[PDB]
Amino acid sequence: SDNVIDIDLSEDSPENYLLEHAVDGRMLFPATGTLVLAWKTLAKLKGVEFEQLGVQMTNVQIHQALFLNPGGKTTVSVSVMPITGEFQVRDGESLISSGVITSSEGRLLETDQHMKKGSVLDGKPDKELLFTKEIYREFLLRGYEYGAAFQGIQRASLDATDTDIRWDGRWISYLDTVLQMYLLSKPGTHQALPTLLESVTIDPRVHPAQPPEGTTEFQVLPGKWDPVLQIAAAGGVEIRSCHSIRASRRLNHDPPILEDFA
Amino acid sequence: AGPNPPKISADSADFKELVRKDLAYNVFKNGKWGTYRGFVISDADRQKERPSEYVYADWLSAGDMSSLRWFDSPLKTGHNNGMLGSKMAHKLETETCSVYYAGLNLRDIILANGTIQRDILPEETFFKEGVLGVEFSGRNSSGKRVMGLCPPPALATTVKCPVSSLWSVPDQWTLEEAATVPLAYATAYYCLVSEGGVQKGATVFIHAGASVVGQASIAVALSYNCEIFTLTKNSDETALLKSMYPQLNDRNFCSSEDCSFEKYIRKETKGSGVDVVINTLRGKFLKASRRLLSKKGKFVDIGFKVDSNTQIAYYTREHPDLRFQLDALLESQGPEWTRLFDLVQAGIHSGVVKPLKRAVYSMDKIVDAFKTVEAEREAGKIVIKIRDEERQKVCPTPRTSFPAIHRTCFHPDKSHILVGGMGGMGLETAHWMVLRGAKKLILTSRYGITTGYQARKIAFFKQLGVEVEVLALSVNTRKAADKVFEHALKMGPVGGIFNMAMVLYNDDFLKMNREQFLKPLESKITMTMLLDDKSREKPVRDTLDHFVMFSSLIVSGGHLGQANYAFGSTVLEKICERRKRDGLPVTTPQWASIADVTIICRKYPQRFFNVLSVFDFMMSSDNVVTISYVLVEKSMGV
Amino acid sequence: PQLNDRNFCSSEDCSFEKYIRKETKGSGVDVVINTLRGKFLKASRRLLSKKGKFVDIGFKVDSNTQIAYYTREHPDLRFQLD
Ligand SMILES: NC(=O)c1ccc[n+]([C@@H]2O[C@H](COP(=O)([O-])OP(=O)(O)OC[C@H]3O[C@@H](n4cnc5c(N)ncnc54)[C@H](OP(=O)(O)O)[C@@H]3O)[C@@H](O)[C@H]2O)c1
Repeated sequence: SDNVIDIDLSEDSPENYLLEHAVDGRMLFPATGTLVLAWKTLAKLKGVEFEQLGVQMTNVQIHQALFLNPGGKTTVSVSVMPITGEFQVRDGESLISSGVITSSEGRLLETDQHMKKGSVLDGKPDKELLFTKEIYREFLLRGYEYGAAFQGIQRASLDATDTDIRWDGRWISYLDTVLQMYLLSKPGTHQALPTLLESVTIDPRVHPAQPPEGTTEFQVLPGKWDPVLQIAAAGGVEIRSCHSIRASRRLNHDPPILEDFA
Repeated sequence: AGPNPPKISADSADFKELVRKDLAYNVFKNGKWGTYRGFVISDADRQKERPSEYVYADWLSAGDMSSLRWFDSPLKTGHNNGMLGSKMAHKLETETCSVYYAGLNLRDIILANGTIQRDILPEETFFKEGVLGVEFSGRNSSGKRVMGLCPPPALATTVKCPVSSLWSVPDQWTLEEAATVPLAYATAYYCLVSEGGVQKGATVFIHAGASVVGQASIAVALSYNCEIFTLTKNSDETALLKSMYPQLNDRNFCSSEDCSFEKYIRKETKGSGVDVVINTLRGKFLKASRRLLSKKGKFVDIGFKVDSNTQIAYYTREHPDLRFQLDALLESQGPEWTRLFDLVQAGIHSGVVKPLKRAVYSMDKIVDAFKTVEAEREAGKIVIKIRDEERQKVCPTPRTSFPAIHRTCFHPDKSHILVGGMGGMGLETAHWMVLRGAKKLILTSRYGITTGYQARKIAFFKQLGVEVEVLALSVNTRKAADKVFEHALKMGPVGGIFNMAMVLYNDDFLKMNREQFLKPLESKITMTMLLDDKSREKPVRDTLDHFVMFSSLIVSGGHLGQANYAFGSTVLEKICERRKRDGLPVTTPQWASIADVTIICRKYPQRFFNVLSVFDFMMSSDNVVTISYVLVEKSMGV
Repeated sequence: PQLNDRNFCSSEDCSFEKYIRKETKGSGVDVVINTLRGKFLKASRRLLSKKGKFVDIGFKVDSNTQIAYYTREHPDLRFQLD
C-alpha cells in the first residue's frame, strides 16, 4: 500500500551489485536489505531524506527469502503504519520481512563505536590478523558466497572482535557486512539463516557521508563485536541479538560420481 | 603374481604376446593380465546397512520423518560425540546402560519433522550425534533392570545415563512397561508439583488428557486429591480415561474441539478458576485457559508449536520457556532435577506412578512409529523395542549386532596425526574429526602457523576442548617421523594417521630436472613410507584405527604438466594397496577438485560439505581407493 | 555503609546492562525490582538469571502491558499490597 520498490537487476543498473550475494548458488536478497527498504520508506513518508533520518528497527522477523533473478525486475511492497511503526516488506502476497520501525532525533545508538576513528589493528603481525581472503574463505565453507561488492570486512583480529569495515555508499552492502561480523563471531560448519533481528539502529547523522563520485579507494570504518551485549557495531549502524536457524546445505552441482579404482 | 610370473625382458616370450596386442596399460596382478579401472559405486551402496554392535537413530535429511535410519553410534569408542564446550563443564557421573526399550515422545517427533531445529535444545546437545530420544528402559553395567532419562540420543542401543537420572524397575513391571514411565511422570511432576506448586484439593485443568503427559498429569493430580478438568478429543479418549481412572466422572471432562470448556469450567468452579493449567493447545484455547486462572493460579505452557510473538517473548525473557526444561534439567542434574527424581521415585513406591498403555514397534518400523506419534489418532505410548528382555532379572546382556548405516567416529582418548593438516583440506578435515570424536590432534607443517586463518582455527579447536599440537617439521627422515610419534604417543595412543601434504611443481616433462621431478615425490613417496613403516610397528599397529592417504584423479585420468605428481600419487596408492594386502587399515581418497577450501577436464569442483559426506563413506568401506569427482553433465556425443 | 560505588549505576541511560552483566560474570541478577519502563524494563529483564524473578511495580504501564494484565498473561503486582 505504501512505497513499492523496484529492484532492477539489469546489466548496468546501479543495483546490480545485489546479484553478488548468494547462498549455496542461489542469489538472495540480503536479510538486512529489507531494513534499508523499510528505512527508505519511513523517510519517504516523513518527507525527509533517508540519509538524514535515524531509525531503529526492533524484532525484525524474516519469514522468507527474496530470490533475486539476473536480468529480472523484482517488485516489493513496503507498508508502514503511520504512528506505531509496524512495517511489512511483502513481495506480492507473501511476507518477506516484518517488524517495527521507529525514527528519532536523539541518540539511538547504544555503543560508542560511531565515535571511534582509527583502526586498532595497526602494527600487528600478519599471523595475528584476518584478511578479506581469509575472512571470506570461512564464509564460503559455510555456503555464504559473497562477491567483491559484499566483501566489506577488509581486516579483522583472530577473535573477529575488531574489524575494518569498508564504506562505499551502498547501504544494503554495509548493513550486510555489519551482520557478517556477528556471523564471523560464531565459528562453525553449518549454514545459519537469520530469522530475527531484535534491534537494528541506523544513524546516518553520525555515519560518514557517501564517498565522492567515481571513488576507487574507499575508507574503512572500525567495527567491533560485543559478546556481552551481542552487538555488532560499525560506524552509525548497530545490530543486536540476531537469531539464526540452521539451514540444510543444498548442493550447487549434481551428486558426485564415486568409483572403486580396482 | 602367480607361481609363473611373467618375464617381460626385451626379446622375451611374454613380451612379444604384449607387443602384438599393443595395449597401452598392461598390469599383471592376481595372476592375470588386466588393467586398473574405476568402477562406479551405486548411490544405493552409500546408505547400505551393515551389522553394528552400537547404533542410534538419526535422520538422513533434516525435517523428514521418512528419512529416519539407524547409524553407527560413537559409543563403540566408549564415549559419546559432543564433548565440546559446555558439555565439558558438567562432569556428571554416568552409568553405561544397554537399552532394551525406547519410549517415543512428542519432543522427538517435533524435532524429527522439522517443526523445531536442534538449536532450540540445551546448548550442551549442539555437537551430539543425535537429538532423538530421552527415556529408555534397559540394563546397567551390573545387569540390573533400570529405567531413566538421559541426554540424547536415547533412541539408541547403548546410553550413558547419569546416575542421578536412573530409576530401578520394580520386580513387577516388564521392561516394556518401564519404558513408558520416566518422561511422562517426570514431566507431570514438574508441571504440577515443581512449576505449578499444586496443593491438596486444588483445581487443575489439564489439556490433552489422553496424551502420555496428560495421563501422567491426571494420575499425579488424583494422588494430590485434586478437582480435575481435562480436554478429550473424542468419546474414545473419554472412555479410556474413565476406565483408567475410576475416580473420573463425566463432569470432569470437556472437548478439545471448541473453547466451550471456559464457560463450563468457570461455572463448575463457581468463578474461582483453576489453580494449575497444564496447557498444550494454542491460539484461542491458550487464551481461554489463561482466562480460567484463579488469582494465584499458575499457567504451565508446554506446547511446542509456539507462535512468533511467543518466541520473541521467550527471547526477551518476558516469559519462561518450559517446553525443553526437562531436557535442560537432564544436562545439569542439579537440585531441581533431584527434586523430580525423588518425586517420581516416591510415586513409584506409593503406586501413583503406574505404567501407561503402549504400542511396541520394532527397530525397523522406527519411521512408522514416528508417524504414529505425529498423527495422534489414538492414545498410548509408542515404545521402540531394541532388545528382547531375558526371563531372568539380573543377567548380562548378550552381545548382538544391528543393521545400521555407516558413521565414522574417532576415539577421543587416542591421538590423531595430520601430516599437512595445517592447510586447506587439512584444517577443514581436522574440524570434521573434532565433531566426530577426535580430541587429540597433532597437526604437522613445514613452517607451523604462518597465517591468521590457521591461528584462528587452532584457537577454535583449543577452545572447544581439543588438545592440539602444531609441529613445524617435515616427516621426510626417520628422525622427523620419530618426533611426530613421540608427540602423538605423549598425548595418547595413536589412533589415526592422515597425510594431506602436497607439493606441486607443474611443468612440461622435458623441462624438468631430477631436483624438480622429485618435488611432489616427498609428500607422497617419502612421508607415506615413513608413516607406513611407523604404523606397522608397535605400539602403533594395535592402537591405530585409520590410515588415510589423500590422492588425486591424476592417477585415474592423467593431467598435463603434472607427470611428477602423477608418479607420486600412483606410488602412494600402491603403498596403500600393499597395506590392504597385509590386513592393515587403509583409505586412499582420490579427489578431483574441491571448491570451498573452475571447470577442469569437464568436472565441476565439489563443495567441501559434500567432500566430507563422501569421505565419511570412504573411511567406512572395504575398498582401498575411491575416486570422487563431479560431472558438469552426463556426456553426450559430438 | 556496606554499599560501595561498584554497587551503583545510573538511571539516565541503559548502560547498567553491560556493567551488571560483566560484574555478575554472565550469571545475571536473581531478583529485579523494576520501576523504570521502556528500554530500562527490557534491559532489566535481559539481566535476569535462569531462575531470576522480575518484580515490576511501576505504575505507568503501557497499553500493551495493561492488555497483558487483562488477558492474565502477566500478574499485576503494583496494587497487590492494596
Ligand atoms: N583442495 C583441493 O583443491 C584438492 C583437490 C584434489 C585433491 N586434494 C588432495 O588434498 C590434499 C591437498 O589439500 P589442500 O592443499 O587444500 O590442503 P592441505 O592438504 O592441508 O595443504 C598441503 C599442506 O602440505 C603441507 N606440507 C607440505 N609438505 C610437507 C611436509 N614435508 N611435511 C609436512 N607438511 C607438509 C603444507 O604445510 P605448510 O604450508 O605449512 O608447508 C600445506 O599446508 C592433497 O592430499 C590432495 O591430493 C585437494
